[PDB]
Amino acid sequence: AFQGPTSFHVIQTSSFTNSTWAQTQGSGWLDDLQIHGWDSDSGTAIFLKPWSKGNFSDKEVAELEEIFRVYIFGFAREVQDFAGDFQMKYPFEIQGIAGCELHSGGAIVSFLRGALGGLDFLSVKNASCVPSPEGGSRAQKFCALIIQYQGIMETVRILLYETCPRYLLGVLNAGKADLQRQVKPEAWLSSGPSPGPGRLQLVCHVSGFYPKPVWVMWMRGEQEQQGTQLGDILPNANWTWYLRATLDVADGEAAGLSCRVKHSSLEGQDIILYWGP
Amino acid sequence: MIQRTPKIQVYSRHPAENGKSNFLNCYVSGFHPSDIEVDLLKNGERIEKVEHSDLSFSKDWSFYLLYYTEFTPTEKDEYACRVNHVTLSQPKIVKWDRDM
Ligand SMILES: CCCCCCCCCCCCCCCCC(=O)O[C@H](COC(=O)CCCCCCCCCCCCCCC)COP(=O)(O)O[C@@H]1[C@H](O)[C@H](O)[C@@H](O)[C@H](O)[C@H]1O
Ligand SMILES: CCCCCCCCCCCCCCCCCCCCCC
Ligand SMILES: CCCCCCCCCCCC
Repeated sequence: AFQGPTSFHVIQTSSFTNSTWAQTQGSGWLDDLQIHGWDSDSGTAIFLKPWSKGNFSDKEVAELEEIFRVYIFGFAREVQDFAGDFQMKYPFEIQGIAGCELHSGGAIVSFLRGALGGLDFLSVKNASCVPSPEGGSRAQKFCALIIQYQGIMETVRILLYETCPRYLLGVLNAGKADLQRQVKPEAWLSSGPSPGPGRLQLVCHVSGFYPKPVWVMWMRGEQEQQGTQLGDILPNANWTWYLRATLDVADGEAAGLSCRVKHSSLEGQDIILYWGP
Repeated sequence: MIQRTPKIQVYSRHPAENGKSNFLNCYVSGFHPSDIEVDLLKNGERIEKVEHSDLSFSKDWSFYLLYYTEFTPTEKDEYACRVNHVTLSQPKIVKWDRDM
């Protein structure tokens, strides 16, 4: 019953250039909003917002850092160790993402996915290591192998099913002011690159809005134009978004058309901009 | 070992208005592997003070990054974004089009 992000996750990107050269980049997120950075040299987190620690104490934050710090080092080490055994050709990248999310009703589901060479490799369903089809024999061998480690499994379980949920509620609450704010968008029209002699491309820009959900369409009166092509919702570094909505039209059919924008911050007052003769 | 070329999109945070300070953005995404180099150019000269996001990726695991910098648009001054990536035999330049 609230807006803004409803989930948290940390990501990992580990690049292996050769048998003794590997680097790892990580960060913490609330949906698409980054709230944690990770300084590799000093295995310490970088808190991007005043409330990034959620309701956690400095002592527990330091425990988690230490945990990720040794995991990062150990992960690199074991990958280099089993590289040959797992028949791995350098260079290669391993990606990971783990977190949890709050669903309506109060349930919180956790998740964890790993990738090798940009393709699914594994994931964690109901507390177990599930190899991915694109993971081939490697994925099956790794999962089959990793589950034998009592220690790492118990830690993954705790982080995933006890710490993550507790952390989430704490940051969603601590950062409420920013996460649930409403920023009105600003729209403007422009003439895109002509699709051909006699044609024209109508462009509608919507920017600076937050939260992310938004509705933009080209209209003729109250008739939505089906040819309206949405662009990707792009980010502005200030926690707001940018979006284009285009419409390929004939020189004569331009007049009469308009761009309509709906957004939760508008409170029913849609932005309507008309194309002028 | 897949390789995906980066999608490059350039845009200003606000509508272009010569004189008024704005923000130039270069969003590059859908690429893999992650190693990449991005530069925001001004008339072909790589801009100096440019900020960028820490690496991130989508659900399909392809990486994305936002490169930006506060800037003032003039009637002239052509801005663009330059990308180097294992998928490009040579740098790719995507100019900033105010009407796009
Ligand atoms: C700012 C606040 C922070 C917010 C927190 C929110 C958390 C969100 C989700 C996080 C999920 C974390 C996933 C990865 C973490 C793995 C992990 O912590 O285990 C690591 C193992 O180190 C290795 O030697 C590396 C070998 C390489 C092997 C690793 C492979 C990866 C896993 C594979 C997936 C399949 C498994 C499926 C199982 C469900 C570190 O163990 P540690 O030394 O801390 O010992 C621990 C630690 O001290 C702990 O606290 C103790 O409880 C524990 O007993 C001890 O062993
Ligand atoms: C205090 C928090 C700040 C953020 C720190 C982030 C550092 C890294 C976090 C750990 C990443 C979790 C994902 C694990 C899944 C990867 C396993 C894939 C194995 C495949 C091997 C071929
Ligand atoms: C893809 C190949 C990586 C192999 C990972 C094996 C992990 C072994 C457990 C670590 C011992 C403390």
